[PDB]
Amino acid sequence: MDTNPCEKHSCIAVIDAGSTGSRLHIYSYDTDDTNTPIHIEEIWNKKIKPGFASIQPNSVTIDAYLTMLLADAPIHNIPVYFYATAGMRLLPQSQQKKYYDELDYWFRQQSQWQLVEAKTITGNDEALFDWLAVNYKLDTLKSVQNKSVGVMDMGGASVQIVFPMPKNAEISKHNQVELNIYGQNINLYVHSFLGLGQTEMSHQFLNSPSCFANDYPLPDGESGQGNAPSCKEEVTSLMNSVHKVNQQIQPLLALNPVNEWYSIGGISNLASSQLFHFENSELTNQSLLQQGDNQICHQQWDILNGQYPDDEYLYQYCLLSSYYYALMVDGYGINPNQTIHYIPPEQNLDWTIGVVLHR
Amino acid sequence: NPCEKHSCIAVIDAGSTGSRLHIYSYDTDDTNTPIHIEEIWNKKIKPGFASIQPNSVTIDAYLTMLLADAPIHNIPVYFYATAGMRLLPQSQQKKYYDELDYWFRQQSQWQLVEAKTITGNDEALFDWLAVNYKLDTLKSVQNKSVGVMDMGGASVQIVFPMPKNAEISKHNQVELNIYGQNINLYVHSFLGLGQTEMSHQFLNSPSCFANDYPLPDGESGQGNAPSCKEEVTSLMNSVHKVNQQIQPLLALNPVNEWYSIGGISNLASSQLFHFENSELTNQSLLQQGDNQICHQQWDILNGQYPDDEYLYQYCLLSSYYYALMVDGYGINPNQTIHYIPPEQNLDWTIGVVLHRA
Ligand SMILES: O=c1ccn([C@@H]2O[C@H](COP(=O)(O)OP(=O)(O)NP(=O)(O)O)[C@@H](O)[C@H]2O)c(=O)[nH]1
Ligand SMILES: O=c1ccn([C@@H]2O[C@H](COP(=O)(O)OP(=O)(O)NP(=O)(O)O)[C@@H](O)[C@H]2O)c(=O)[nH]1
Ligand SMILES: [Cl-]
Ligand SMILES: [Cl-]
Ligand SMILES: [Mg+2]
Ligand SMILES: [Mg+2]
Repeated sequence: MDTNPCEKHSCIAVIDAGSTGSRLHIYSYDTDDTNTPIHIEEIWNKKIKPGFASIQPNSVTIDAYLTMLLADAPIHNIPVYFYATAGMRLLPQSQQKKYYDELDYWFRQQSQWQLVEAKTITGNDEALFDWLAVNYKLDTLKSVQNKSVGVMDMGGASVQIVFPMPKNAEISKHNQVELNIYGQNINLYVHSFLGLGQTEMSHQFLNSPSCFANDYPLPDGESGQGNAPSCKEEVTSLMNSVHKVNQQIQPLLALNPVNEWYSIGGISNLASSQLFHFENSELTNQSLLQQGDNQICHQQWDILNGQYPDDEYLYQYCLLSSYYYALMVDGYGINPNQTIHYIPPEQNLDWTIGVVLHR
Repeated sequence: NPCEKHSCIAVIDAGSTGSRLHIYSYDTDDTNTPIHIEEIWNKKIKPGFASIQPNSVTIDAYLTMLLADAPIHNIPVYFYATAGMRLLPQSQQKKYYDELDYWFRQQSQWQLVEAKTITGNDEALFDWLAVNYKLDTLKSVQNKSVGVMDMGGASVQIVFPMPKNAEISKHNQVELNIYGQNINLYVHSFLGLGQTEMSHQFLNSPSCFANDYPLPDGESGQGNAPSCKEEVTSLMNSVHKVNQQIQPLLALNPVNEWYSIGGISNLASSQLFHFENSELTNQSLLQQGDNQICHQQWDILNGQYPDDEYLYQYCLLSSYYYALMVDGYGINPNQTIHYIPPEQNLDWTIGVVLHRA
């Protein structure tokens, strides 16, 4: 990297306005013979909490939020894409509109940032960007591939799944995307499940004693009595009896097998805790469930809490181990012993590189 | 100045969608039990306390807006939060109460007695006491069973008379003595089954929205209240097992009269629905949601009724109340459910006046 890379390269800002927080990335890039970006490098990032959708939208709060996100960036005179995800999708269009009317007006009132788009993207667009971002990092877009790469984004309010699949005229057009990038034609299945993100999902199980460490104080006054297999079956009832995840995904995956699975999102936070024993930044669902069951569900809450003072979301780790297995194995039909790669969390990798490539 | 001649306290319902301050004046009978409760002031503010960022500046702005313009002060305050705070871990709730405690210590107008998150079962007891105080049924021994439901944003409560039972958790039973009668109640709260929390599992269900309503995933609504109700029932019973927990108990301890408070009173009194005498049946609620919202064209309907911010959810909400009351609790679809007119702003706060534990 150069000092002041944006005097030497094209630059763009992309903001992931996620359910739990917003992340500003600034990317420098060059472009190949077709004006497609290459050599993408992240030259700045800043993450703030809470989520954009969680603020009261008037001109004071919106100014304070965008100031906190944007003011100390090292360059401002570049195009901005502000793309919100599932936290904004939980709100009706009439309510979302107040947010964007205020945001638009704030960008019109300054003379540096060049707002190109500010809008809520569908879960299907979010899954397209998930797949592009990951495969860009793996260097698999340049040439046609011997192996199928699938991507899962395990977020706070929705989850996405995306994998190669030839065009199928019996599947909704909303769940399929064709793109041509770097001279290759790629066809993907995309799907997002609103409400199955970890924050939303957890609000249906807070009083389940099987989903918390022993003696954890549940909100209703009862005590935790953890057991990950029991917790996992309760979550599977939300996955399949309510959302029909298995009926939608499994017939497609069985016919379009994925050779390598990569996950991003808040799963990498869990998988990186020292309560767990994983090598090579990968896990399997069977090991996750077994280790969550032994190291968390069946331990005494007070002991655990004193022992891991740096795990802020520690109290949910029995529930999350259970949920990820319910989602991936009972929902998507992934084999419990199949390797799932996770990107280390210090990398802060989200779907934003996909916007650089796709616009 | 009523607080010079009567006992006054302030009770704050810190609900998931907002906070309500009530100031009650009362006298006491010869057991020191309150009588002649009168509400002398209320103020409702939004959003919910649990939705704000807990720091000193934001907490001061919020408590100032709730309390400052009250016509009477120098009285005891009970601040009790409900399901919005229960959705957060203790570790995170503690930040709110540390800041709130500091705010009250840094002023002189209000005497803070308690500020805490109450369980859903405490909230269900208060629900029952408030409604029965209003109906005047607490004074003497009733020959009728009165059941109360509070249909909130993040949780829902159900509570009805039930003799003390060694097989049911002690957390789900309450015994109290009031006005020299002994009363035993079953109480249950379902966290996550409030209207806001439940709705986040169904926003991409076409059956739950008017025709052509733009679902967040890009598909179109295609409303059908019976199909929506069936989807909501899988959350009620396959996930939460509401039917398994409640129906055997109501079968053995039938309720003669049902009252409902909470957000359902807003839906029943809206311009889209037609009910007389402040009561409804589940059969009529589902049918009106189906015909007046579900089976309508969204653009047309939305343009007809611009003043109802909640209109778009009415197909889902009518279907959900049916799924919860009929398929969950086992209530007959033709059974009358009384609701309190929403302009009365009745919540469970009168319960705290009557019962401080
Ligand atoms: O690799 C990562 C992924 C997530 N995180 C952090 O974990 C938290 C959860 O992010 P997330 O992927 O779990 O949820 P999200 O907010 O993007 N929610 P959604 O995608 O809108 O549903 C955030 O604080 C995020 O910055 C990392 O630190 N590193
Ligand atoms: O009778 C009523 C009941 C509720 N409301 C209002 O509807 C909104 C929803 O209140 P609610 O009872 O549905 O939910 P709540 O915020 O108490 N949520 P919870 O009880 O914490 O789960 C609030 O603005 C409330 O003041 C009335 O105006 N009148
Ligand atoms: Cl509770
Ligand atoms: Cl979506
Ligand atoms: Mg995300
Ligand atoms: Mg309430």
